[PDB]
Amino acid sequence: SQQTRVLQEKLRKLKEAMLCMVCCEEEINSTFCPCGHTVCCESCAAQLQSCPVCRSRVEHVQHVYLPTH
Amino acid sequence: SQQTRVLQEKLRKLKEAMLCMVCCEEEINSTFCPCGHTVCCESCAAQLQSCPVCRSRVEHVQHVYLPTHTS
Ligand SMILES: CNC[C@@H]1COc2ccccc2O1
Ligand SMILES: [Zn+2]
Ligand SMILES: [Zn+2]
Ligand SMILES: [Zn+2]
Ligand SMILES: [Zn+2]
Repeated sequence: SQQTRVLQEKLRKLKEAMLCMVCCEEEINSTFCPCGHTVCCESCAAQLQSCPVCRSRVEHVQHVYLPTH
Repeated sequence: SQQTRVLQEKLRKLKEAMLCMVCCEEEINSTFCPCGHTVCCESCAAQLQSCPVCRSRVEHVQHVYLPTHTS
């Protein structure tokens, strides 16, 4: 039904929100510290000097284990 | 249809996976450091001296800003 289509769209958007903002291919699993933006996969986060969201200096990257992984 | 019920269940399970494992009421937004388990809201994470997943000591809690975060 049309309701089935609406739910498919919501599921797709939620799943897309869990993907890396740089490569759009791998799941987010890394946090820029200390700002806390958690928007990249490990490969993309490794090479950034500043947060791509707020421009804060990245002191280090913390790996995150999320239940959604 | 039956597929509407199947999709409702998938959406419910994905949303439940983003809720705190202790209170079951608030969204996850905190990481236990250094183990990295990210399974609690800020209120439950503040009260735990050991990670509830792996029992490693919590040195500190890092707040996480996730694109999935909602109000
Ligand atoms: C994921 N938890 C965020 C919110 C923020 O404001 C809060 C205020 C009072 C109780 C809980 C609260 O939790
Ligand atoms: Zn990436
Ligand atoms: Zn940032
Ligand atoms: Zn909680
Ligand atoms: Zn842990």
